[PDB]
Amino acid sequence: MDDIYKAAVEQLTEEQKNEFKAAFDIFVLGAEDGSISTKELGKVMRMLGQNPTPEELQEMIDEVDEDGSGTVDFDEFLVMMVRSMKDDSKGKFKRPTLRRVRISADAMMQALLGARAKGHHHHHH
Ligand SMILES: O=C(O)CCCCCCNS(=O)(=O)c1cccc2c(Cl)cccc12
Ligand SMILES: [Ca+2]
Repeated sequence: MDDIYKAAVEQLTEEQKNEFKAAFDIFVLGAEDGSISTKELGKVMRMLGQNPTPEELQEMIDEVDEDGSGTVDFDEFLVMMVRSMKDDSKGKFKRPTLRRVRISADAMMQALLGARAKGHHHHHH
């Protein structure tokens, strides 16, 4: 649980955080615990056209699930937003090439919110 990102979460205004909060629920949409797990993570991942396996999804979850809970709650997910928000291009490794390869937060959230902010009508199945 990075403290710098922790502050980032608190930094997000009520409105900005609200939008991010919506994305959080989307990942766990239908989650009994409400925590974003590999299963709750892949669901949204598929929404963006991603088809990551649960076993591999665990790595993505761990990205923000430093607690080893296996699930990224609101705070854990919110960190993800700040993780790529303040991270222009830095990682523990992930080899060379677009040092980021992070779930396109831009469109990612757009899919969860179904286009919340004018523009396209929404989405089409
Ligand atoms: O061409 C390929 O085979 C790669 C397919 C693309 C999959 C990579 C994205 N995987 S991901 O689950 O969307 C993901 C990546 C990085 C950080 C994350 C955090 Cl902090 C939270 C939740 C998910 C995160
Ligand atoms: Ca956790």
